[PDB]
Amino acid sequence: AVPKRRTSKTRKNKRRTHFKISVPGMTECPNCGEYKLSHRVCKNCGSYNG
Amino acid sequence: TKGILGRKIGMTQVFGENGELIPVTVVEAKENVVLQKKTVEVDGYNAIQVGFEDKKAYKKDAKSNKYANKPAEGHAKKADAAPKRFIREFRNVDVDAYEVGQEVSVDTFVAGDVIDVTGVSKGKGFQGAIKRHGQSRGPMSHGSHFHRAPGSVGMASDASRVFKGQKMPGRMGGNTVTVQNLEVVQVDTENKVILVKGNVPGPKKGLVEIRTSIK
Amino acid sequence: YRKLGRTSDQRKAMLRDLATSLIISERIETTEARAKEVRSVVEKLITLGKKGDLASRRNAAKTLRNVEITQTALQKLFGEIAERYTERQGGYTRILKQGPRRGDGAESVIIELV
Amino acid sequence: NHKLIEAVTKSQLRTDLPSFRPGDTLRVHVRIIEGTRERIQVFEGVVIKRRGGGVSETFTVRKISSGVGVERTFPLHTPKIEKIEVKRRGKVRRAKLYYLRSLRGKAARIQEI
Amino acid sequence: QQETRLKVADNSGAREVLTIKVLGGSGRKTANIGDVIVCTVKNAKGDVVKAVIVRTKSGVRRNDGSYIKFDENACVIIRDDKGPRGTRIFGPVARELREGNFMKIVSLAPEV
RNA sequence: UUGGCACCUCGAUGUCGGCUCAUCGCAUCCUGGGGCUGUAGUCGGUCCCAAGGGUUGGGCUGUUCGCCCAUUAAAGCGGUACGCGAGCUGGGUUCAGAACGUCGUGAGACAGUUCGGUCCCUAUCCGUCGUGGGCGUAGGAAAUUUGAGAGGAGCUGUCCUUAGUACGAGAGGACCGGGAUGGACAUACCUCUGGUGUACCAGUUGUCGUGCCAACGGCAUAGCUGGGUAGCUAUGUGUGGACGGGAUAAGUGCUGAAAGCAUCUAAGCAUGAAGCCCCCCUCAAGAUGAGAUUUCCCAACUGGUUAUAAGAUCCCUCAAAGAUGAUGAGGUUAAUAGGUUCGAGGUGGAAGCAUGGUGACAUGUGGAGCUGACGAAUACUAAUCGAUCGAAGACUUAA
Repeated sequence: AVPKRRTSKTRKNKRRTHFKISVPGMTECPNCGEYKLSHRVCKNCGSYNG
Repeated sequence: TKGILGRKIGMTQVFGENGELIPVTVVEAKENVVLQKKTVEVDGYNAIQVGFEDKKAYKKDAKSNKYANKPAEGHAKKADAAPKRFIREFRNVDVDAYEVGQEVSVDTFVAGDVIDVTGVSKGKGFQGAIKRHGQSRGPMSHGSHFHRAPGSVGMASDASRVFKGQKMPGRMGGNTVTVQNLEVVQVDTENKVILVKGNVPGPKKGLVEIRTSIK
Repeated sequence: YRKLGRTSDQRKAMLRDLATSLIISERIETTEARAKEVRSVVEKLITLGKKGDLASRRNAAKTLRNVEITQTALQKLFGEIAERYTERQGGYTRILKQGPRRGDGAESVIIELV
Repeated sequence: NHKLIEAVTKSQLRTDLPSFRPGDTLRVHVRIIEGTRERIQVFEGVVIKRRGGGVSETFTVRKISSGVGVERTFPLHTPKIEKIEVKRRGKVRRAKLYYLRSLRGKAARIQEI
Repeated sequence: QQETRLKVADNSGAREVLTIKVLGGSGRKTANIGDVIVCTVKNAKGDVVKAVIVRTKSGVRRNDGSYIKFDENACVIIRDDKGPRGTRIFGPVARELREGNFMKIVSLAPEV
């Protein structure tokens, strides 16, 4: 159907309380020196070594 | 009367002393130890705990629940019994076992007794009205656009709302259901299994607590 | 095993294509679901190639496209690929998660022969 | 096959039963206890189906008795069946012989081996 | 059941019957071997009679795992007592008919 | 119900009857308990208490009502916009066509009757059904629970025994007690009978390829056909509504004056329903009245803080769980999945060769070979290395 009453800009923000996106869950590569994403190949330099 | 914990292995069938074929559920129990003994003098009822599945010992990696944790091991070391999965309480048994855990073997049960077997039902997720509540379905062919949906969900404008208990689609199964007046075809000791007359709630490997009938 | 967003024989075709591409190239960058599924398909052909008989060559020939390398793919398998993996008992591949893809967000992995 | 289902039904698996097969022809002996007296009521028919479960395995025997074809489905390890005796053995080319549920005359026949 | 052209295994002139009602209980929707039904004769007619179900394609279970399926269905008309209105029964007939105190029928049958 | 009024709605409150789903009243159809009978018994009639559950399937009609058929313990009466069309139909009803009878000079109208005829919507709020997160419950946790309160279930038949006794010329024919077994309805499960089973096995048809034969592959509803494992199922297989209490309604009383007697009542004391509260099944401490038992953890500095502990996750392998999240099984100090090797079960005798035939083909090698989900075993591949969060316990009085 159609909305019977326009939504306040309070109820809106409450409903968007959970419209987050978490961080990826990354770590630092002990070889590359930088941040990789855990259980993935290192972006910067090469290896996985797991 | 001493109920036991066990694991539903499967179903098989046997042949009585008149060839009267019996379908029978194999429920295997082992390591049933009695850990704690609840008495009204400290907590207001009588009961005994029993643990069923042995776990490993405490570890420091310990990242999967295959290993006990330190509270669980303090609790199980009170009884000088290894940490265990599936601690469950038994009321209605006159407390006559030892706070020190002694093995409750299946030999507590004789064949010609009667049993009730509690286990969680088998899960079936979000199963809709016809499958979940045994509702009828709409006609299929005489120009109908109503096949498997629920019917109406109330009266018109003199109720003006849906009543609590209205049957609607949702998640199905998974409940703690109990069956009653089952019998024990055979208590196989030294293989540590019980054969019950019928088929009990829960999937395979589903925990089932056996006890004597309330009737 | 797990349906791959495809119809039945379309899925069969995709799996045959990937197993041929793998034993031709020795490593391919694919999607993680496709890699999980091809892992249990390209690894039942290396078994047939470690057997070596005529019946095994034909059971392998019925799950393997025709592409010449010059050799074939089947000669590649019952020839020089099956000999390298002569000692190990299964586990002839691996998957390496590259990470998310652009345009999809598809989880891209690199599957390969060990 | 679980090792715990098996090894608990070992007290029921029987050994005095021959090795028949679908397409074969058996005489099965069964102990009626109907009334107060028992008798060994033979049943002679062609084996149509033979499933397998170990201690849950069954088999079906069919016969066009007289204008009416009747199938009976026994378990193998029933302590009611005294003996099976294999009159014939036929060449059938398949496991379950369901086409014989729509054949009566020269069509519902079987070979020798 | 509730519309089923049973055949008559008993030479009472009727040769085919239509199941009109299954007797017993309010809302019973199916009858099996050893169950009085109300039927009407469709072939030789046109009158209501009460038959028993001598055979059945679905067969019975026999309470020991012994299923007995028949090739087709069949009834036998009954008098006020369980005695068959006719004279000769035809074809096989199951045991549970023998058990429901239809002894005058199982006698006449060619083989059980 | 048929009406009366014309108070809300004509900037729209959608019709009758069926389908799905129900829920409420009691003026009770059945089952439960009684009084009185012109109640011998069986069977009844009429009142009285009782709403716990149950209350059929067809023919004809758009039909409701209504008649008939075959049963049943019974085939209740009503309200909820004559419940329910943002849940379904659209048969009749009042759209445009056409025709009949009738009326009209006529265009056209029905007292009518008949054949044909677009039923729109992506759910914002409340409501209901499931399922998560935040904070709270004066330290941080893990586990087991009590249960205030809420929900479910609650139906009945027929045989045999008392006993052919009681009552009755005879006919007939029991109350109360005891079992067996069914219908309908719930519910759990897949051993069994069947169903399905689009990464299983086999047969066969056309045509196109793998250079050719043999062997296979593509497409043709999964080309078609015969079987069918795990799982999901009912029509299959188990169990349930038992047994008892406490207070009661109609009712029957016991003692007893008011009223020297009579009196079930005013004092007082008993008995007495499928109904009430229990018992049985489930959910439940956000029960802010936030319960309880066990176990674990607890130090270094500046009024307070810190990272850390026990513990829990992010991330990964998964399924007995699943829309997602959550719930479970694991994360190498490892059997979580895949592979490999053995099985089970399924199909049903692989290719190659040899032989017998001129050929289609047949026999042996050989219960052969292939085998998704089922069982074990084996670290061969992958669950790496890592990171995030998370206490050190306020204030009075009393002992």
